[PDB]
Amino acid sequence: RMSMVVSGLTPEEFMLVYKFARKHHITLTNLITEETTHVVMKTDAEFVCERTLKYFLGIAGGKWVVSYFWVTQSIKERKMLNEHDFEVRGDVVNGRNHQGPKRARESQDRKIFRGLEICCYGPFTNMPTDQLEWMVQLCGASVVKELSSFTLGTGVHPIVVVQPDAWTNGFHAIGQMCEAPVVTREWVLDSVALYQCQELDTYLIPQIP
Amino acid sequence: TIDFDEYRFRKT
Repeated sequence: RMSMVVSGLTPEEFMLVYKFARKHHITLTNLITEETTHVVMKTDAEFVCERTLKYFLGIAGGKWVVSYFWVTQSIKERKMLNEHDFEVRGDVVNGRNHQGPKRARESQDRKIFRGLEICCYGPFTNMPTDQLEWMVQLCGASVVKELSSFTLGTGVHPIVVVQPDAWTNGFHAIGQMCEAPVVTREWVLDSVALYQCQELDTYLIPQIP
Repeated sequence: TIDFDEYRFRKT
Protein backbone atom coordinates (compact mmCIF):
# COMPACT_ATOMS: atom_id res chain seq x y z
CA ARG A 1 0.00 0.00 0.00
CA MET A 2 1.46 3.31 -1.21
CA SER A 3 0.16 6.73 -2.24
CA MET A 4 2.25 9.83 -2.91
CA VAL A 5 1.88 13.57 -3.23
CA VAL A 6 4.69 15.97 -4.08
CA SER A 7 5.62 19.40 -2.85
CA GLY A 8 7.99 21.99 -4.23
CA LEU A 9 8.58 20.15 -7.50
CA THR A 10 8.69 21.57 -11.00
CA PRO A 11 6.41 20.05 -13.66
CA GLU A 12 9.47 18.38 -15.14
CA GLU A 13 10.32 16.83 -11.77
CA PHE A 14 6.74 15.74 -11.13
CA MET A 15 6.77 14.00 -14.48
CA LEU A 16 9.75 11.91 -13.32
CA VAL A 17 8.00 10.99 -10.07
CA TYR A 18 4.97 9.79 -12.06
CA LYS A 19 7.19 7.62 -14.25
CA PHE A 20 8.84 6.37 -11.07
CA ALA A 21 5.42 5.84 -9.48
CA ARG A 22 4.25 3.90 -12.52
CA LYS A 23 7.27 1.59 -12.75
CA HIS A 24 6.86 0.65 -9.08
CA HIS A 25 3.05 0.83 -9.25
CA ILE A 26 2.56 3.60 -6.71
CA THR A 27 -0.57 5.75 -6.62
CA LEU A 28 0.24 9.45 -7.18
CA THR A 29 -2.26 12.21 -6.34
CA ASN A 30 -2.40 16.01 -6.21
CA LEU A 31 -4.03 16.27 -2.81
CA ILE A 32 -2.94 14.69 0.43
CA THR A 33 -5.53 12.56 2.20
CA GLU A 34 -5.75 9.93 4.94
CA GLU A 35 -4.96 7.38 2.23
CA THR A 36 -1.61 9.07 1.52
CA THR A 37 1.49 7.22 2.69
CA HIS A 38 4.28 9.34 1.14
CA VAL A 39 5.14 13.02 0.91
CA VAL A 40 8.01 13.81 -1.45
CA MET A 41 9.60 17.16 -0.57
CA LYS A 42 11.94 19.11 -2.81
CA THR A 43 15.15 19.38 -0.78
CA ASP A 44 18.74 20.49 -0.83
CA ALA A 45 21.56 17.92 -0.65
CA GLU A 46 21.34 17.80 3.16
CA PHE A 47 17.67 16.80 3.00
CA VAL A 48 16.43 20.19 4.14
CA CYS A 49 13.13 21.40 2.70
CA GLU A 50 10.81 24.40 2.70
CA ARG A 51 7.65 24.38 4.82
CA THR A 52 4.49 23.72 2.82
CA LEU A 53 0.99 22.58 3.77
CA LYS A 54 1.81 19.07 2.52
CA TYR A 55 4.93 19.14 4.68
CA PHE A 56 2.87 19.94 7.79
CA LEU A 57 0.08 17.46 6.94
CA GLY A 58 2.55 14.73 6.05
CA ILE A 59 4.14 15.05 9.49
CA ALA A 60 0.77 15.39 11.25
CA GLY A 61 -0.40 12.14 9.68
CA GLY A 62 2.86 10.50 10.70
CA LYS A 63 3.54 9.83 7.02
CA TRP A 64 6.81 9.35 5.15
CA VAL A 65 8.38 12.71 4.40
CA VAL A 66 11.30 11.96 2.11
CA SER A 67 13.60 13.81 -0.27
CA TYR A 68 12.85 13.92 -4.00
CA PHE A 69 16.39 12.49 -4.11
CA TRP A 70 14.71 9.26 -3.05
CA VAL A 71 13.12 9.14 -6.51
CA THR A 72 16.05 10.30 -8.65
CA GLN A 73 18.60 8.10 -6.90
CA SER A 74 16.23 5.14 -7.17
CA ILE A 75 15.85 5.80 -10.88
CA LYS A 76 19.63 5.77 -11.37
CA GLU A 77 20.13 2.62 -9.31
CA ARG A 78 17.10 1.02 -10.99
CA LYS A 79 15.46 -0.08 -7.73
CA MET A 80 13.25 1.32 -4.97
CA LEU A 81 15.58 2.57 -2.24
CA ASN A 82 14.89 2.69 1.50
CA GLU A 83 12.67 5.56 2.58
CA HIS A 84 14.76 5.64 5.75
CA ASP A 85 17.80 6.83 3.79
CA PHE A 86 16.06 9.87 2.29
CA GLU A 87 13.84 11.08 5.10
CA VAL A 88 13.68 14.84 5.57
CA ARG A 89 15.97 15.87 8.44
CA GLY A 90 14.59 19.37 8.87
CA ASP A 91 13.52 22.57 7.18
CA VAL A 92 14.67 26.08 6.41
CA VAL A 93 12.68 27.63 9.26
CA ASN A 94 12.84 25.47 12.39
CA GLY A 95 16.22 23.82 11.90
CA ARG A 96 18.18 21.82 9.37
CA ASN A 97 18.24 18.75 11.61
CA HIS A 98 15.24 18.81 13.97
CA GLN A 99 14.16 15.35 12.70
CA GLY A 100 10.46 16.19 12.90
CA PRO A 101 9.41 13.68 10.21
CA LYS A 102 11.11 10.69 11.90
CA ARG A 103 9.81 11.64 15.36
CA ALA A 104 6.19 11.81 14.20
CA ARG A 105 6.24 8.48 12.39
CA GLU A 106 7.45 6.90 15.63
CA SER A 107 5.19 8.93 17.97
CA GLN A 108 1.60 8.31 16.81
CA ASP A 109 0.73 6.72 20.15
CA ARG A 110 1.57 9.94 22.03
CA LYS A 111 0.34 12.87 19.93
CA ILE A 112 1.49 16.42 20.73
CA PHE A 113 -1.97 18.06 20.98
CA ARG A 114 -3.76 15.26 22.80
CA GLY A 115 -6.03 16.61 25.52
CA LEU A 116 -6.32 20.02 23.88
CA GLU A 117 -9.32 21.79 22.37
CA ILE A 118 -8.35 24.25 19.64
CA CYS A 119 -10.33 27.02 17.94
CA CYS A 120 -9.03 28.48 14.68
CA TYR A 121 -10.45 31.95 15.11
CA GLY A 122 -10.88 34.75 12.60
CA PRO A 123 -9.31 35.06 9.13
CA PHE A 124 -6.33 33.07 7.90
CA THR A 125 -4.32 33.48 4.70
CA ASN A 126 -2.67 30.97 2.32
CA MET A 127 -4.17 28.12 4.35
CA PRO A 128 -7.93 27.56 4.61
CA THR A 129 -9.30 27.15 8.14
CA ASP A 130 -10.41 23.58 7.42
CA GLN A 131 -6.83 22.50 6.63
CA LEU A 132 -5.55 24.09 9.83
CA GLU A 133 -8.35 22.43 11.77
CA TRP A 134 -7.52 19.12 10.07
CA MET A 135 -3.81 19.45 10.94
CA VAL A 136 -4.43 19.80 14.67
CA GLN A 137 -6.98 16.95 14.60
CA LEU A 138 -4.34 14.64 13.14
CA CYS A 139 -2.16 15.78 16.01
CA GLY A 140 -4.97 14.92 18.43
CA ALA A 141 -6.79 18.21 19.16
CA SER A 142 -10.54 18.74 19.39
CA VAL A 143 -11.72 21.42 16.96
CA VAL A 144 -14.09 24.19 18.03
CA LYS A 145 -15.79 26.41 15.43
CA GLU A 146 -16.94 29.19 17.79
CA LEU A 147 -15.44 30.72 20.97
CA SER A 148 -18.56 30.14 23.06
CA SER A 149 -18.54 26.37 22.54
CA PHE A 150 -15.31 25.69 24.43
CA THR A 151 -15.81 22.81 26.85
CA LEU A 152 -16.03 24.08 30.46
CA GLY A 153 -14.92 20.56 31.35
CA THR A 154 -11.67 19.87 33.19
CA GLY A 155 -11.39 16.96 30.73
CA VAL A 156 -10.05 19.17 27.92
CA HIS A 157 -7.92 22.35 27.78
CA PRO A 158 -8.76 25.14 25.32
CA ILE A 159 -6.38 27.19 23.13
CA VAL A 160 -7.29 29.89 20.60
CA VAL A 161 -5.17 30.19 17.45
CA VAL A 162 -5.31 33.31 15.26
CA GLN A 163 -3.27 34.85 12.44
CA PRO A 164 -3.07 38.55 13.39
CA ASP A 165 -1.81 39.79 10.03
CA ALA A 166 -4.98 38.42 8.39
CA TRP A 167 -7.00 40.80 10.57
CA THR A 168 -7.76 44.50 9.94
CA ASN A 169 -8.00 45.15 15.86
CA GLY A 170 -10.32 42.65 17.54
CA PHE A 171 -7.80 39.88 18.21
CA HIS A 172 -6.61 41.76 21.31
CA ALA A 173 -10.13 41.39 22.73
CA ILE A 174 -10.59 37.59 22.67
CA GLY A 175 -9.58 37.29 26.34
CA GLN A 176 -12.70 39.26 27.31
CA MET A 177 -15.03 36.54 25.99
CA CYS A 178 -13.23 33.51 27.39
CA GLU A 179 -10.19 32.67 29.50
CA ALA A 180 -8.46 30.40 27.01
CA PRO A 181 -4.89 31.39 25.96
CA VAL A 182 -4.50 33.14 22.61
CA VAL A 183 -1.44 32.24 20.52
CA THR A 184 -0.37 32.87 16.92
CA ARG A 185 -0.67 30.25 14.18
CA GLU A 186 3.12 29.98 14.27
CA TRP A 187 2.68 28.09 17.55
CA VAL A 188 0.95 25.27 15.66
CA LEU A 189 3.30 25.22 12.66
CA ASP A 190 6.43 25.13 14.84
CA SER A 191 4.84 22.55 17.11
CA VAL A 192 4.02 20.35 14.12
CA ALA A 193 7.39 20.76 12.38
CA LEU A 194 9.31 19.98 15.56
CA TYR A 195 6.60 17.47 16.50
CA GLN A 196 6.88 18.89 20.02
CA CYS A 197 4.14 20.85 21.79
CA GLN A 198 5.87 24.21 22.20
CA GLU A 199 5.67 26.45 25.25
CA LEU A 200 3.04 29.10 24.64
CA ASP A 201 5.22 31.87 26.07
CA THR A 202 6.88 33.14 22.88
CA TYR A 203 3.69 32.71 20.86
CA LEU A 204 1.19 34.46 23.14
CA ILE A 205 -0.88 37.36 21.80
CA PRO A 206 -1.22 40.02 24.55
CA GLN A 207 -4.87 40.82 25.36
CA ILE A 208 -6.57 44.10 26.26
CA PRO A 209 -7.93 44.05 29.82
CA THR B 1 -4.68 19.66 -13.04
CA ILE B 2 -2.27 19.79 -10.11
CA ASP B 3 -0.96 22.73 -8.10
CA PHE B 4 2.55 24.10 -8.40
CA ASP B 5 2.49 27.50 -6.75
CA GLU B 6 2.35 26.13 -3.22
CA TYR B 7 2.84 28.74 -0.51
CA ARG B 8 5.94 28.54 1.67
CA PHE B 9 5.63 29.41 5.35
CA ARG B 10 8.78 31.33 6.15
CA LYS B 11 7.70 32.99 9.43
CA THR B 12 7.54 36.64 8.32
